[PDB]
Amino acid sequence: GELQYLRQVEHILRCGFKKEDRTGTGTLSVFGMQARYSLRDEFPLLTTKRVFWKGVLEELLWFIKGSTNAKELSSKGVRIWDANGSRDFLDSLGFSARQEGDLGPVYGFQWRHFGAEYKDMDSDYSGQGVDQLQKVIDTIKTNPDDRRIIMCAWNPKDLPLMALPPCHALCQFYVVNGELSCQLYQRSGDMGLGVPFNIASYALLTYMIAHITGLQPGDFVHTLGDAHIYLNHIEPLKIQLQREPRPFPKLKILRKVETIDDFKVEDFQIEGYNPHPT
Amino acid sequence: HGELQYLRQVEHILRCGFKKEDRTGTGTLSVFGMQARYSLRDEFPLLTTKRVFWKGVLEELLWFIKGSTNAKELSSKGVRIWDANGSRDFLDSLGFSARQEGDLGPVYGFQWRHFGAEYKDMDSDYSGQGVDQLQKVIDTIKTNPDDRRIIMCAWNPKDLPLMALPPCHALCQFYVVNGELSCQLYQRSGDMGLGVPFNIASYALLTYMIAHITGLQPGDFVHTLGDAHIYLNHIEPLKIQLQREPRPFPKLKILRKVETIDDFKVEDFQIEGYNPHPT
Ligand SMILES: O=c1ccn([C@H]2C[C@H](O)[C@@H](COP(=O)(O)O)O2)c(=O)[nH]1
Ligand SMILES: O=c1ccn([C@H]2C[C@H](O)[C@@H](COP(=O)(O)O)O2)c(=O)[nH]1
Ligand SMILES: Cc1cc(NS(=O)(=O)c2ccc(N)cc2)no1
Ligand SMILES: Cc1cc(NS(=O)(=O)c2ccc(N)cc2)no1
Repeated sequence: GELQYLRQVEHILRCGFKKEDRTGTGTLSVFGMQARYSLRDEFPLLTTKRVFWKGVLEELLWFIKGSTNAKELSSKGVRIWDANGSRDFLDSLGFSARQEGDLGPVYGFQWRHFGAEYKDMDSDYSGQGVDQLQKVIDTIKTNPDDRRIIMCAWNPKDLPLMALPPCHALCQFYVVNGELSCQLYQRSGDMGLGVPFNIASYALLTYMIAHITGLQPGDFVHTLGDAHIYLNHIEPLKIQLQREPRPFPKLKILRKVETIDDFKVEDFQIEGYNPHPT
Repeated sequence: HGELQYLRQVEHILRCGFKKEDRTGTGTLSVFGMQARYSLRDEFPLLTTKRVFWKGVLEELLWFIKGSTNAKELSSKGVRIWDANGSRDFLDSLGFSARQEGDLGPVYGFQWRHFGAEYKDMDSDYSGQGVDQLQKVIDTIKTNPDDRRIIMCAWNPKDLPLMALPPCHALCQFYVVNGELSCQLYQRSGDMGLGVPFNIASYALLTYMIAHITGLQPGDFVHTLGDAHIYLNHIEPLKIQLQREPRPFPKLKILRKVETIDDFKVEDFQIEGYNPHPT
């Protein structure tokens, strides 16, 4: 399973093109890649380098409750978003009137309130917009054959208000033989840092919705747009390709949860996770 | 040959797909998640193991580009693909009895050109309303080709109930390197035996058109599928089609220097050397 992520890193090193980027540092880049990670009795937390699993779980819980407030997640000891909610960064984009921590209408707003008129991170959006997360869950229960089970965070109208455009433009869910699968469209992926994390996020989400829907986790299909490696991270990765992968951990949910909103941190345990050091 | 990828995908579905049902109850063999890369360098991926309705491809795309959501405006060009979904009965079944025949709702033409504006009807004037995604994409390719956010999104959860059909082509993304423009389509649902060859041609063409406008060379079309399926009653014709050897892809020529995307006309295009197997 992890071989696919390794083979993808190798491919970019062996066939990617040099491509400048917004940061001016430069990458090796391939456009268009796809990998399928089984979720059947294992969880694809990568072993050839440690993934910040606390961040994955708490960020997803943050997403689910609809929050666009970087402080709400920082208080969990996960600071991924803090720099994009900083005062100077928000002023850098003309959001002087904004409060620090207000990320705009990012994933939380889009997943729970798509199409609603955003104001600030403290506003009350109850009943406003499309609750895509719950629509997906209802459709899985009532019509698992549906080929439109999509959750879309890419919102062209809200893009100017987001602190940064979402990398995870949309995901699609699928059911056959009582198995729940998920395909992520990730428009831009840093193989050295973001991507192993993002694989965890959406595999976790698939586990959660399969639990709520009475289904088994199936496959997680990861589809990349610009899949890249920053030039200054080539040497760490070449070392990492050398390290042989140890079997994927497993994920256990310690109690029968009924709604996606009822999940909490202590309902999840990663057992068997032996990553290589870095 | 790039058509071999399509053929291997068809074969993979017949050998490993799962017999899953669908909304029409007809029954399919289905695989969730596939990807193919069709080179666009000095050839056009118009499939040869079965003829593709190229006229339909060109006219539909031109219809999409000028923002239309009236099925009759495409029908009047000889392309009847959308007519059934704008019929009187079909519109009345969805709850659109106050809509004129042919009013498909905020489908692709509206989303590409006016994303976020309030849909009234097909004859409304939407000038300046919503996000012009198609032109934003063209602009970004020119001013900042390294950008990793060049996306055109037709999936609009707010507008979905207003549409005659939910779009199969949720979004596409463009990419520039080495003076070459590539395109990835996320297609949520794909009939391998009818729509898919057509869909591959649609977005390859769109890539040719936007490359022309931005002074770039077509690179790759990357085709990504969610539910890739074959209908049970089409298994036998496809398995005969799989033993046919593909002929070289035709070439597409653009017969004139065009400045803006709105300025393309049907006569600007010529498919040369298209020799598909008969049926
Ligand atoms: O969940 C995420 C978020 C960001 N990135 C990486 C990819 C890019 O290197 C950078 C985002 O920059 P842009 O694609 O917007 O230019 O961060 C990820 O890999 N995963
Ligand atoms: O451009 C298109 C439009 C439709 N279809 C096929 C896919 C499905 O077989 C059917 C659409 O029905 P749903 O995916 O919404 O269920 O038509 C395509 O392949 N390409
Ligand atoms: C915003 C924003 C940045 C971001 N980065 S990321 O690439 O997801 C990431 C993941 C883990 C760690 N430790 C750092 C960064 N995700 O959202
Ligand atoms: C409506 C509607 C159907 C549809 N399917 S399709 O795949 O575009 C298609 C292409 C050619 C033919 N002959 C029939 C259908 N796209 O929009």
